[PDB]
Amino acid sequence: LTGRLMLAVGGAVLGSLQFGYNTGVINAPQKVIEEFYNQTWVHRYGESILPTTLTTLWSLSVAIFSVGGMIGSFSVGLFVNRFGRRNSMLMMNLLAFVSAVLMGFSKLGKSFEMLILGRFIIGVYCGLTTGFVPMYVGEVSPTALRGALGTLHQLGIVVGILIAQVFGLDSIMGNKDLWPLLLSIIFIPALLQCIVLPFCPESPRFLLINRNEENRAKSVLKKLRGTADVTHDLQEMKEESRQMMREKKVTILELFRSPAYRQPILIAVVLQLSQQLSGINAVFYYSTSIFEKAGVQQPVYATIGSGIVNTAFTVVSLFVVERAGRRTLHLIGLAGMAGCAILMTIALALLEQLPWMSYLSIVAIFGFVAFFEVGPGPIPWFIVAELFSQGPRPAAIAVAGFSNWTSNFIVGMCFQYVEQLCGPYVFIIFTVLLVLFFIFTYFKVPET
Ligand SMILES: CCCCCCCCCO[C@@H]1O[C@H](CO)[C@@H](O)[C@H](O)[C@H]1O
Ligand SMILES: CCCCCCCCCO[C@@H]1O[C@H](CO)[C@@H](O)[C@H](O)[C@H]1O
Ligand SMILES: [Cl-]
Repeated sequence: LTGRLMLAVGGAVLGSLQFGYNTGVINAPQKVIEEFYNQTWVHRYGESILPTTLTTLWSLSVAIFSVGGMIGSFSVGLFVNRFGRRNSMLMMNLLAFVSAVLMGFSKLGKSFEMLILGRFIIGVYCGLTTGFVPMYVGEVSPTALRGALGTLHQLGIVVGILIAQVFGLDSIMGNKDLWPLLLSIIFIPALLQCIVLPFCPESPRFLLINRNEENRAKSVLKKLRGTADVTHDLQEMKEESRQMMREKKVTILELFRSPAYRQPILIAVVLQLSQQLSGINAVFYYSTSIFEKAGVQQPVYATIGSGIVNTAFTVVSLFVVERAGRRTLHLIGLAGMAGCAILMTIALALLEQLPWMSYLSIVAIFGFVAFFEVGPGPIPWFIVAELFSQGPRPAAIAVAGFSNWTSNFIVGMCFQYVEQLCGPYVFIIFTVLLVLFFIFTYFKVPET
């Protein structure tokens, strides 16, 4: 709208791009980084790395990111209310630069420890970012536009996944020599945000409420909203303030202890479990590895195809979530992912008998990814926001986010263990989970 509003949102969702890039960058170059792990292991000890050790060490490098994300999401409120939304985003680029350097120089340092540490730290940054950007974009934008502009967060997530995937081709940075730059290149969005943010406005909601500077809030609203009559924005921020002061902010402990909040927080947690325990990130962490075992032509291209499908259905989901009930779209998603995970299993199990089953795995994953963005992707966050009023809602989101990261960790840390143990029957484990989550949602989850 305004122009200065574009700059503020644009500089904010760079971190959304960061969130997606760091999510799906470790997929395509698994084999070349695993080779480095082995090359390091023989350099230190003289023997080749054990295959199960390489599985654990590489799983940890993928998963330690989620351990960091749980901590950062948990620390969002600490930073956002003390330093502001804009200054916290600026400040936290320190985390991105520290992580780019640890991962960028891990090969020079011959240290998978550095890489794992960098993965942990860039995790903390992303858990903080996925709290910062929605708040800032939501508080900086007009009321009529704050809904549409909010979608740029998840748009930047999926676009950044796609960029990391494309950058993972052997033809560019996804190879033996340039994979440290592939992990390290996040400093370019980071440096770019450090330059833009000092020119972005602080949140008017933050200046008016958290710091009690009405006149500075008014001045920022004047720049964000070109017209001089910003009293409607001021009154709404005051009207939202009075409504937010009507309820006492429930703590996490109170949420679990109160029989009035024990059931709604159950629906919210299980719905976050249903998003990650669907195995969505088996795809975005390991699709290149699983496509290779599926005999796919060129796995990295099939991976990129999933990220293209992921972006297309994220864009498609934005126009469908407000045209159907949360309950229906979540079950449709869980059901589609269940069938695609079945097709994935029959293709994996009939590959030795039929070579063209490699193409069926590409179709299974494309639809597995497609059904996710329409249901299990966004909907767990819709119900939790509509299950709770302003009083308990912050604590409920914090608990939801901790359930998300925790089950993300489980998949990314354990998928390869149950892969070398179940073979072509790994995705039935996801079908069994999806089906349980399906009957749970059919019985326990109300429609909002
Ligand atoms: C480079 C590391 C990250 C730096 C982030 C902290 C910036 C500290 C200064 O903040 C600014 O102080 C002014 C004077 O009090 C306020 O007018 C303004 O609202 C506030 O934004
Ligand atoms: C302020 C926005 C609130 C609604 C957000 C809706 C979009 C949620 C998308 O889910 C994300 O999908 C990625 C793959 O696409 C996964 O890798 C990631 O683990 C998962 O969390
Ligand atoms: Cl701010």
